[PDB]
Amino acid sequence: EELLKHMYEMCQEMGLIEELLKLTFTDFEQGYLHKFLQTTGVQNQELLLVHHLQRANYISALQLNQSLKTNHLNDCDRRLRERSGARNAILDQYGKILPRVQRTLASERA
Amino acid sequence: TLMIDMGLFMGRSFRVGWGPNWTLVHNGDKLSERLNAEEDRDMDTIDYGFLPKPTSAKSLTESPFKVHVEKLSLEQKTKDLQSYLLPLEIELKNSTVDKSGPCPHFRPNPGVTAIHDYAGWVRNFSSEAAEVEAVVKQWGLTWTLCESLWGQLKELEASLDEPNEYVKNLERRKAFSHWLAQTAQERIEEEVSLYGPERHIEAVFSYLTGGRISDACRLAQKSGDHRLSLLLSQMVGSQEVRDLITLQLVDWNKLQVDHYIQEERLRVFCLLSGTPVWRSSDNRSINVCSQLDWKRTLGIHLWYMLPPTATVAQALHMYEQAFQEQEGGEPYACYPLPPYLEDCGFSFGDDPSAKFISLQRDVCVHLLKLYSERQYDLCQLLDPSSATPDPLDYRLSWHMWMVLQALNYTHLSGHRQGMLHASYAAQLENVGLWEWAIFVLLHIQDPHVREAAVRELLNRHCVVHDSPESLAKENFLIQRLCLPAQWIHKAKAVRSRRDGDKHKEALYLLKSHQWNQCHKLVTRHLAADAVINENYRYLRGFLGELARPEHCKHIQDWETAGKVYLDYISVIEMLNQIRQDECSGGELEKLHTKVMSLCKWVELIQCYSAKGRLAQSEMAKRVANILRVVLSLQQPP
Amino acid sequence: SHEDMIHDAQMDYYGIRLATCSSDRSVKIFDVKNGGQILIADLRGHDGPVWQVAWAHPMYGNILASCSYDRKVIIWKEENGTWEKTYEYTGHDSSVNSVCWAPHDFGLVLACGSSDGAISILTFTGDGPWEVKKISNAHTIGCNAVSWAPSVIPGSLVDQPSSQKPNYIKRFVSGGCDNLVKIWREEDGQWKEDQKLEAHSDWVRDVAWAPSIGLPTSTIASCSQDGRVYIWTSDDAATNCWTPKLLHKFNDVVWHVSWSITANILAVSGGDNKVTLWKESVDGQWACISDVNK
Amino acid sequence: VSWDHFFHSLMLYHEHLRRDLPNTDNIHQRHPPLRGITQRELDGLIACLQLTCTIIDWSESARLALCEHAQWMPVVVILGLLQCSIPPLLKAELLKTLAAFGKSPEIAASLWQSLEYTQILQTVRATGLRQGVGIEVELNEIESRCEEYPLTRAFCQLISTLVESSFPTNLGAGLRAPGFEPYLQFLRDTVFLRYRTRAYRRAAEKWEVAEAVLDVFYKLLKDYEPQPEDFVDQYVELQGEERVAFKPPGFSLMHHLLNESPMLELCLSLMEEG
Amino acid sequence: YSQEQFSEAASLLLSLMTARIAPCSFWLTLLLDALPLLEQKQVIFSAEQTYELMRCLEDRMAAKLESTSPDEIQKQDSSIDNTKVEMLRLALARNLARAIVTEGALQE
Amino acid sequence: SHGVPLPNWLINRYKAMDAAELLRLYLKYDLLEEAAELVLEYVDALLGKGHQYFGIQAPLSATSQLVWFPYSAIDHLRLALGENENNQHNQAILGKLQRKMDEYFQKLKKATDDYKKI
Repeated sequence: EELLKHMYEMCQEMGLIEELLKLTFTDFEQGYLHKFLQTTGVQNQELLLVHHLQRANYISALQLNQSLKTNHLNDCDRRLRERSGARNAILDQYGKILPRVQRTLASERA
Repeated sequence: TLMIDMGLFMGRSFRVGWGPNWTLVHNGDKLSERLNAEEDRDMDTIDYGFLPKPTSAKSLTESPFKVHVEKLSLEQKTKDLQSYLLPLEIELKNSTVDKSGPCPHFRPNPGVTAIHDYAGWVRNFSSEAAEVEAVVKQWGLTWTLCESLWGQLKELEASLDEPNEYVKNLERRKAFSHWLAQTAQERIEEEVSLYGPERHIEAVFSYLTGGRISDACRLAQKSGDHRLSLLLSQMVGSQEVRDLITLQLVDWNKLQVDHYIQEERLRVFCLLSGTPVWRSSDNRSINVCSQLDWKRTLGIHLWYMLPPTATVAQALHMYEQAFQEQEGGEPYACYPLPPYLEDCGFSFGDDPSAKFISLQRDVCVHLLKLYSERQYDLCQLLDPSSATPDPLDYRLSWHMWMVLQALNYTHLSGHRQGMLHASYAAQLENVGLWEWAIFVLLHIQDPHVREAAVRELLNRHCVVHDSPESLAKENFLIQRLCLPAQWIHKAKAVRSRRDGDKHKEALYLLKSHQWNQCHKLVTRHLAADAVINENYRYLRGFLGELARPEHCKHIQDWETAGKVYLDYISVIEMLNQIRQDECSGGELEKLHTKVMSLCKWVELIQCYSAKGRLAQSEMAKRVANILRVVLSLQQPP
Repeated sequence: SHEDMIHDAQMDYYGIRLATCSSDRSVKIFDVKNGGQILIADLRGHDGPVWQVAWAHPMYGNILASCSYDRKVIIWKEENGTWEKTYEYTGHDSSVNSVCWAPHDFGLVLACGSSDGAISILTFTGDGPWEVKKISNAHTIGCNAVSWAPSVIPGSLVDQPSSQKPNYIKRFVSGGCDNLVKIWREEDGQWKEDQKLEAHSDWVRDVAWAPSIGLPTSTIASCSQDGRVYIWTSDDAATNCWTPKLLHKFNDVVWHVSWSITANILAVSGGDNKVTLWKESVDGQWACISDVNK
Repeated sequence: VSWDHFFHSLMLYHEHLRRDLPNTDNIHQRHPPLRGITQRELDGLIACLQLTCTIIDWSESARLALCEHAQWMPVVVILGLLQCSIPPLLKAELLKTLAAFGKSPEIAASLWQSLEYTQILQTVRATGLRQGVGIEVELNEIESRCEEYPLTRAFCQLISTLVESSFPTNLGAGLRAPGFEPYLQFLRDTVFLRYRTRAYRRAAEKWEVAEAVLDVFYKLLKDYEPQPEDFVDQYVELQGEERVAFKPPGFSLMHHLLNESPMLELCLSLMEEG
Repeated sequence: YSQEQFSEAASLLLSLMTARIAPCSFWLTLLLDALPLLEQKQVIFSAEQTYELMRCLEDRMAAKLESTSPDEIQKQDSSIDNTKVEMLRLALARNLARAIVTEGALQE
Repeated sequence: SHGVPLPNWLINRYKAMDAAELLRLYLKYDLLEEAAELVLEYVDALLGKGHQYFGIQAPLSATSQLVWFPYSAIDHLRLALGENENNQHNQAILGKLQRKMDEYFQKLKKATDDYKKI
């Protein structure tokens, strides 16, 4: 875990993200990544959203999107509002085409 | 036994024994406490038997051989810890430690945000743990009702509030509406499983009772109920709507159509028209009341009987006259009852005798009479058994009167106030939370009897034994309850007076000025022990603390023996100083004067017994030894 | 336990051990730890049937005073775990009905009622004299039930800061088979009747002052054979007219009335084989909240 | 190990088990679970009991010293222990210890009266308990499976010693159940009719069982000396109430032998296998 | 099932359904319980035989609808039961797809 | 425990010290007839003066509720009498004791009324 944390910090500093995303990994590494990035703010939430999509994780991406939208109900930054409206259009576009579980969840009342 | 020989002017009888705070030493039984005979029963049962052992022929052998002792307890819960904990740590901040006198005093604080934190946490817990009780729900009910009548919500703290009387009335009413919105959630969730488009008019009645036009319309549309949906908007239309309905229904009366139309839609019509009771041509009384709550009654009254934007009080006044006698006539509305009582039936009006039979009321209604008028007479307000089935847990009433004081509604007898304090603190006793019963008690202003109640509770709960749990308790009491350790060490002093722990009796009796007793302990035991065993350190500590002139002026004969032994200690110790030294004549002469003085004071005392004889013998032998030593050492080289 | 009927069971102040008086001329003494129990001691030296033994105040230690038929007033001390008689009185001529202790405040003193129609108050110095004061013709006929005034003399309202020492001149009550229940004050160094009461037309059975906890309202239960139960109250020292209230109209001879410590609840012995636990609600008023056979 | 060590061990065992079971004058009741026993605990206890029995047999001084120990009272201790229900190996050990104790005649009398007060086995059939229990039961279940039956013989020797040392002073007058006849019928039927009916992995068992029963009957015969008044009355007017008062156990055992008795038949058997 | 005997449980169920006996409303619960086995990584799964199971399921649900309405009661939970049934068959499809994936990845 | 009827000398000495203790040991060990006598002379001494024989000291002329004695043991033995009935000898003894108690109660009410005049 110390090695993982050091790699995460240093690769964040010198920008080797796309290179890193192109490797074989392990479930523990991704689980620790998710745990670390979950509690580290909104911007890390959208970055890990991108990572979900990069590893084709659309259900989890949508769950994270729901969490972010629920979070952003008291935030009032205008750049954040622009990005969040874009994100809402994004998720409305994506979720309807995905497998049918989220379609049943959409058929369910909210 | 059987008393069957009743003569006249008979003999004597008997009583079981009391135990502390309604504990009972009982040879008999209360509900089901004692057992019958035989160790073996068909349905897998085992029981006792003692009495027939000595006899092969019984003579109604009725003699006790175990008397049990029980303490009355409500419920069996062990999680009520936090339940009692939280509100009490709320008064923690909403009160103040009046340090007046050595015994402090507690007085609450007028903070009304206490109401908000109370009730808000009630919900917070009610959501964090899905294991709350219906009684918890009842107390949240009372929380919300009091908040509505006085407390300030957030929807009008995020919006500027306005002082016009009309603004106040409508704001109280809109808060009341949001309240009902919160309340009727579970009611809707229950009857929603019950009903359907088959029961759709019953759903109409429920939706009207809620004023929940929004989701009513949503349902009607998801079902495609267009006519009904259009009717829905008309429910709170203009007064012209009701003029329409009056003339229209007078027409239907002239038309006799009711005989051909179910009274189901007709009661919908009564609900729309604001007609609670219908008098047909057959004088058929079609009443609107069904399945409701009295809450729902007065809500209907608000929305529909008068302008829905009207005030609280006059609508209440009409509702009360409606379920009361009007002109000697029959009540026509719902008579309020506490929850466990509408569990046993409820009324919709009429026949005031069936109201006279028992039919008590609810206390939030009392809250309402107060909020209206202060000429009202309060003798009945807080009594949780009147609103809950169980007798105990006076949190409700007691936190309630606390809030009443915070809101200046201090308007009733300290008789009953301190009564409730004592009752709930006795509950704290029963559960084992004495250091919070203290918190309860210190809100009375009677220092003497308060000190008393504290004294006997701390005598139940002084733990002289070493314990980190005791550690936490005293940290609480001194640091937080600000109680002087004076009282705690009095507890330890009497407890050691009964149990015998020298380390504590010595200190505490010395502080309590018990000099003759300190004599008959230290001199009798410790003096001999230390002189025999050469462990003089602790002993010299105690003699030094005895030697305090502030003590001495009240002490008698401390000079006689006490500083006597003390000066012997000084002599031996400065001799040891002389031993670590090699040449000090101006100290040898001090020792020589001291020994000459002491050689004539050694024998005046001691020999109270053979033990005193031993003490005197050892004292004289040691003083002679020290005298010969100093005389030998003070010789020229 | 004993092998007979039970007269009076008395708990220690610790609430860990029992004195228990019986007609067996014996008192059993049991420590109670765990499910089992231990008769740490039984004590004998008693006559008649045993009436009652009472703990003196804990500020002095382990002290029990027992009243016996056959004219025997037994005064036991505990020491070294051993319970020893420090005094006896006889010179009374009819059975001493009951003996009752005062709190630490007034000291080591026991009131004692006699079936002689008389009283004796016994001060004890604590280590010294047994100061005896006989009240002859205390009642015209035998004395049934008596009651101290609980702890300190009047003055218990909002007072000056703590650690005060008021005056200590006593009060009490007693009702007897003279049909009369009277109340007394320590007047002129004598003890003169504050009041006399003839409401129960019959012989008085038991009296019970609430060991009141924080109420200026002095309240005292009174039971006789009449079937009427009178709680007599005075909300303050200015209430010179005691007020009777029917707790309940039973129909039997009601024998015992006994609040416990906090006085919240009263145990009632009547001609019903059952003792009834009544209580004032938070709104007052007598609620028979329990019933127990002996 | 010492008298002190073994005795505090036993007293703590017993106090624990009396918290795990009801108080005295009982056998069983719902209570907290008992103490856990290791096979090592079993080995140590049984061995130490063998030692103690050997010592108390060979030394009367140790026996009297043990019976006199006012701070141990193994009498009441073992009373509670046999009132306890347990793998009856140790209950049997208790019994054989009491047998070795009874060698003192007044100790024997104390044991006799104590056991009659206790009614370990079945004496009074008045209800108020689970009656009809004891060695009968465990014989039904366990000894049968083992094919080894030592408790039966040990308790036989128990009554043998009890009767030979202590003699009846009383047995019941409306206070107890007078007469050994209960355990008489017990032993004759349950054992003396049933000893031959047993399964044995080793044949040697039958011999020593039969000896354990025969010797007992011999002490019965040897001790019972008839009298002319043995023939007088069976119903006695308790306050003008003719009540059944069963004949001398001797009287009865003779007359049974004097007519056809299965004792005759088993005596025969004995002879043929001899 | 109760002792989680996956192999012979599934084999018995296959044999029983190939026997083609009992009313449809109960083959509902039949495959409802067959679910977690279908979930578990098993190679004996013959997806084609599973699919005569499902095509008979289609046949039977069509026949059930023709013979009667699945829900004659109008309540908040009737549509819940229905949409639950469609979700069930959707789960059938998705789980079968996963099983086919695992079978292929094991055919390597 | 060894079946010994109580010796007369012990009877007289230990009664002349005390008797009700003997009474409840009659009870405990079936000494029922003898208890019945003990009761008979109890009542007779109530009528006269035999407390000396009982180890009792109160002067006796008659009986009243203000004079203590084990009415409890009395009534428990009445219980034993009621329970131990299967035979008419017992019924005769009963009727006798009943008669005794009736004469007792009648003169007892006489003296009780006399005291009520006080």
